[PDB]
Amino acid sequence: DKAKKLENLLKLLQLNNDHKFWRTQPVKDFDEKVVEEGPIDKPKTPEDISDKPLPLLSSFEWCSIDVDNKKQLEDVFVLLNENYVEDRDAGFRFNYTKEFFNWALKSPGWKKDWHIGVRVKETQKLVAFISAIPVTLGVRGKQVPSVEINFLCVHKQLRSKRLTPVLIKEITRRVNKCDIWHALYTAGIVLPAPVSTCRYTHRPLNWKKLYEVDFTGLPDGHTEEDMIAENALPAKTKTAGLRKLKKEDIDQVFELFKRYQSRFELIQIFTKEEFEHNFIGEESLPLDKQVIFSYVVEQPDGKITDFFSFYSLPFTILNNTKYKDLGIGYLYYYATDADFQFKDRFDPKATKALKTRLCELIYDACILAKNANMDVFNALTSQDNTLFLDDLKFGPGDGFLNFYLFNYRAKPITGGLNPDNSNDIKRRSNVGVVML
Ligand SMILES: CCCCCCCCCCCCCC(=O)SCCNC(=O)CCNC(=O)[C@@H](O)C(C)(C)COP(=O)(O)OP(=O)(O)OC[C@H]1O[C@@H](n2cnc3c(N)ncnc32)[C@H](O)[C@@H]1OP(=O)(O)O
Ligand SMILES: O=C1/C(=C/c2cccc([N+](=O)[O-])c2O)SC(=S)N1Cc1ccccc1
Repeated sequence: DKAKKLENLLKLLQLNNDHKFWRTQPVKDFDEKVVEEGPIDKPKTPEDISDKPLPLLSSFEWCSIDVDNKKQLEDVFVLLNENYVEDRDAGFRFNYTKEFFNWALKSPGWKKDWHIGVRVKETQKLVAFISAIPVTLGVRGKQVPSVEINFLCVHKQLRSKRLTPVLIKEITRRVNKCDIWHALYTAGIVLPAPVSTCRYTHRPLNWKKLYEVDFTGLPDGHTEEDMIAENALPAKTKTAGLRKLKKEDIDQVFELFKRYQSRFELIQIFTKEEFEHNFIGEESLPLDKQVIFSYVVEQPDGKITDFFSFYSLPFTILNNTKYKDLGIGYLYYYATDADFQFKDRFDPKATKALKTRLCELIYDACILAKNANMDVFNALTSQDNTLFLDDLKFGPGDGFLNFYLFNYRAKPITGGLNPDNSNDIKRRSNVGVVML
């Protein structure tokens, strides 16, 4: 009742072109002011959770999807490509590729029984999918051993069946019996537990095509030409001593990364096993299939100054004769030392120093992205993005990531957003983890 008032205002600020499940879950309520951070449930142990499949309706069965298995992995990225978009007439479909899930679902500690799904009894048609992955989080100072949930899907025909809860309850059951009792999840929708909210953004890499596909618009009193001239990128990258990410660099970067990253209230703590895996893709993939692109700067001697990364996630375009596909390059994790010889992160000179470097690197991330035959480069106002987003012509994008923490309460973490939904250039963000 007094929880809905605060909720509506949250949806209202996220306005853009009752909850009888989470009601019964360990999630921070809207009106809940957190005095002390930590778990919500009384600490349980494996033996309190039964190993039995949760009752689905008639005609459905549970199923683990082995990623390594060609057959099953297809059933996943087929269900996703066709249903993971709300509107049928949108003009765009998601394009999850065998290369993508072999990167995103194959992380150190990945259990095949943790890549959950629902199939039909008679047909074997995969009509649901919610997977997870084991990680440790850095929820404001404390270390939280948890699991990242992503890629939730229910087949479009079976929407409003309250089957989502069941798919959560089950993935909760399967994780809990492994001595892992928390989670981090992100969604576009508003739910009881928002620890932070971030806004999406767009750097137009191929404006022409983006405008010819209805994915961006023409501003008033502006020529089509004017926009093409505005977003005109060069062909070659500018910052000296820049190259790709070899294995030889790993030990040097890993440190530089978590060193830089230990400034965000919420982070995912990396091990050199899951770090190599996240930032190096399959041995030899062609440019049109390659998933993750990581770049680094080697100082003449051999020192590593700064690194960045980004991942391709393409759309398939429908009703358009000229174009059949649209390339999207999402900004991922990055590090830099330009603000290391300073004592305060919010020091004016140290902010300038972090800025003019982040501007250099990300501008180059854009070029290298355009070169990777992508059409738009995406960012999140999370991390230290706010320093460059305005400058680098990253247009304001309608759409908000709401960050949630299952079975754990924490104070609001800056998400790079001012009261009125503008980029917070003075405070930036303490959100350091990037979800897909
Ligand atoms: C121990 C470790 C386990 C920890 C558990 C971690 C939490 C896991 C949480 C999952 C993290 C996902 C993170 C991602 O990957 S977000 C990605 C989800 N995908 C999309 O939005 C694109 C495709 N969309 C769909 O498939 C939708 O139609 C779905 C199936 C998602 C819901 O459409 P539908 O109309 O078929 O729903 P329903 O009738 O089955 O179920 C209704 C209930 O479900 C709640 N709902 C709906 N969508 C979401 C959502 N995205 N996160 C959390 N909750 C969601 C909703 O509030 C309602 O509950 P309540 O408001 O009445 O209470
Ligand atoms: O990029 C989009 C859309 C994204 C979107 C939508 C709903 C929920 C989530 N979410 O993460 O929970 C979304 O990311 S909707 C959309 S339309 N576009 C691109 C677009 C904008 C404008 C015209 C055409 C195409």
